[PDB]
Amino acid sequence: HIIENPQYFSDACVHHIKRRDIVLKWELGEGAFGKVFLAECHNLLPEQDKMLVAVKALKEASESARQDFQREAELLTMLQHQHIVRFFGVCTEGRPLLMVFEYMRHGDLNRFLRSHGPDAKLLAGGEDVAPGPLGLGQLLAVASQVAAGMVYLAGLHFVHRDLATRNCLVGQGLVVKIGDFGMSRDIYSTDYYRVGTMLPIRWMPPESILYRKFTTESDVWSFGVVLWEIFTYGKQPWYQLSNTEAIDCITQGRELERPRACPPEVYAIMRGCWQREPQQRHSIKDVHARLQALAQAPPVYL
Ligand SMILES: Cc1cc(C(=O)NC(C)(C)C)cc(C#Cc2ccc3c4c(oc3c2)C(C)(C)c2cc(NS(C)(=O)=O)ccc2C4=O)n1
Repeated sequence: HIIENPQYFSDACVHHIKRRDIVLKWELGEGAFGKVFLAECHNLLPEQDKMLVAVKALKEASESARQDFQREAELLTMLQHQHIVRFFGVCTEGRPLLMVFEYMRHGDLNRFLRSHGPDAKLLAGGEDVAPGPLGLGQLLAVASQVAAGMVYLAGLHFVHRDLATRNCLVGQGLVVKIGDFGMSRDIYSTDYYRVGTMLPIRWMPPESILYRKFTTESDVWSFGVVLWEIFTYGKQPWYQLSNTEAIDCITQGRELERPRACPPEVYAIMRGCWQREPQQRHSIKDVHARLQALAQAPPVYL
């Protein structure tokens, strides 16, 4: 293989994990192009010679696929922060290619929210969470932490483009962190519009649908929808409507209704996120600060 293009040396110090140090216990989740496993990982952290981790096994077929894998591994090494799920490294030794993340006890935020909702067919609960509905303060803490993660991404001129509760993870003590899923889980497929391309239509603003534009202000719109998700306990936006009908709502300026468990003060934040003009939307810092204020002193609501 010979060099015939500009070569950029500069790179992220991506941590490589030996495959022998990863011990797969069992499958946690599955998608069309990947699996998530629970695993024990040796020699990863000090004085914690053994620890539980979430291991993504990704089916990267082409050379282009493995380039995307390396590109992503590079970005996640750079983007490490407090409300972003912790990425420990990769295993490109053999096949499949693995990405190692921290174990988040309660899984993704959508499934978590659904399991604590009023319409939950079974009660989910543990040592850290009470079965059934969460507190208003707990709901605000969740949103506030997600917002905090978005502040950091916006600071680095970085757009998620698929900000939704399904891509947020929930750990012990109800610590919420932003992650992502490229594996196309069969559980969250109706959340994406398919033609020929996969678009999270119901979470996307007018400018993305109409003009194909995505900025940090588009993530603010998407966060407003996450806020709606949280206060409906993981219900799908426009759940009655089809993908095209939902596109009609967003492009005609028809907004999501105030949830049953949502105070007007919290709905005002959502409405602020859903301004048609991106420049007219509140900054993610301003949204975060307002959520954090409300989390310290939750409003009274019936
Ligand atoms: C490419 C990529 C980018 C990023 C990322 O930061 N992007 C930015 C920086 C935000 C843009 C993040 C990621 C990831 C990840 C990740 C990390 C941990 C987990 C876990 C799970 O899924 C996970 C995914 C599932 C949901 C599968 C799980 C289910 C359980 N189910 S249960 C209660 O036991 O029934 C238990 C635990 C977990 C779990 O820990 N990937």
